Amino acid sequence: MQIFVKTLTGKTITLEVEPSDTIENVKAKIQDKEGIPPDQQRLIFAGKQLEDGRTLSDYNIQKESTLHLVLRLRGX
Amino acid sequence: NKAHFFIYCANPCKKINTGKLRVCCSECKHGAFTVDTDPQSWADVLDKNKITGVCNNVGCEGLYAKFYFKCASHPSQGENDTAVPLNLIKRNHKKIPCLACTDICDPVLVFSCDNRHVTCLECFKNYCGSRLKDRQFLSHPDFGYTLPCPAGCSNSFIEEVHHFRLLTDAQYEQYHRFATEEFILQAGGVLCPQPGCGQGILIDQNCNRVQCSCGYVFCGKCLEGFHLGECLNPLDPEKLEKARWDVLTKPCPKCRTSTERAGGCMHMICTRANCGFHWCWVCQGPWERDCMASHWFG
Ligand SMILES: [Zn+2]
Ligand SMILES: [Zn+2]
Ligand SMILES: [Zn+2]
Ligand SMILES: [Zn+2]
Ligand SMILES: [Zn+2]
Ligand SMILES: [Zn+2]
Ligand SMILES: [Zn+2]
Ligand SMILES: [Zn+2]
Repeated sequence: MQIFVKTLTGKTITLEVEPSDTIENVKAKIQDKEGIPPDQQRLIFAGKQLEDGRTLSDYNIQKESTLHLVLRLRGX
Repeated sequence: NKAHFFIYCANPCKKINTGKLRVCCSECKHGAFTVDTDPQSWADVLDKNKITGVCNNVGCEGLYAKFYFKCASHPSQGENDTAVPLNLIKRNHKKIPCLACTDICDPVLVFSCDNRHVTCLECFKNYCGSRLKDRQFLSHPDFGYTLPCPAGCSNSFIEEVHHFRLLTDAQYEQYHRFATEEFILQAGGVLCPQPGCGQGILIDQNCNRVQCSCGYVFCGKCLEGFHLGECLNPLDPEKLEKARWDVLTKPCPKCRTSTERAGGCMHMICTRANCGFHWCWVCQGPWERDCMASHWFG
């Protein structure tokens, strides 16, 4: 299935993904498309920050639904 | 219309429909699993490892049941095809009016408050639509951006966010964005003050100098250009009480005796001496396999 990753900027990324994919695997797909380090990536769905350990199916995230990408900036 | 399960079907229906309840082995995920105790509430279905049983897959030593759902408006495609349970949506079999417009609608939305207030779906749309525009949704630490009962009752927060799929797609897309924005704000994070860029940034605990992805360097505390030092500068109780979810008898198909529903389960065994018939409360006939799928409880 494909999901959307959207930032509050308005930039939208399409990701071919599986429900059994961990968020960590999703982050890698974003880095492969935008170069953003996973350490600076943080995905939020319905106001909940997704943890890398859990998968997409655990959050009942459906096809053609959108995750939100928010940056984690340090140092105032 | 004998369905008691409502789901959201993303593909291919992209809408809310009636749903079929299924059960498989929690261990090996094979559809052949026999349940020992019928589900009586949504907690039996949603909570994990709550009901034991037997797995018909040879060799498998699994004990617990896994309940999932399918859309009942399109033929299943693959074993992976599943739907999301919208547990708060129920059949208004009690003919309970809405707390807002006092209409006897069907189906309805019943909040999980200790008091179980009831709303029709249209009022629910208007309830969410209004409270979204006024940034009145709460930013829950466990459930995310959500809403409680309109009466504001304890422990009534919506947990399955796909209930908001009852809303317009524009509102739902807005719901998620607002969800992200106030997630940032509640987490101590910041939103880039730039007009062209309102990036969501999770800054450090004590960070003044924030530099967004757009390159703009601004103050985290006052949201202005970066600097040093100090930053310069309606519910009617009459309606609500009547619109309350929290006597009724039906004859047995095998002996015509008067029977009352004990719990939430629809699978009923006649308590009469001569007749131990397995029958369904909804169909007023014999307990079939589709009764499990269409209306096992509720
Ligand atoms: Zn469907
Ligand atoms: Zn099994
Ligand atoms: Zn109403
Ligand atoms: Zn309430
Ligand atoms: Zn910016
Ligand atoms: Zn300042
Ligand atoms: Zn009987
Ligand atoms: Zn039935």
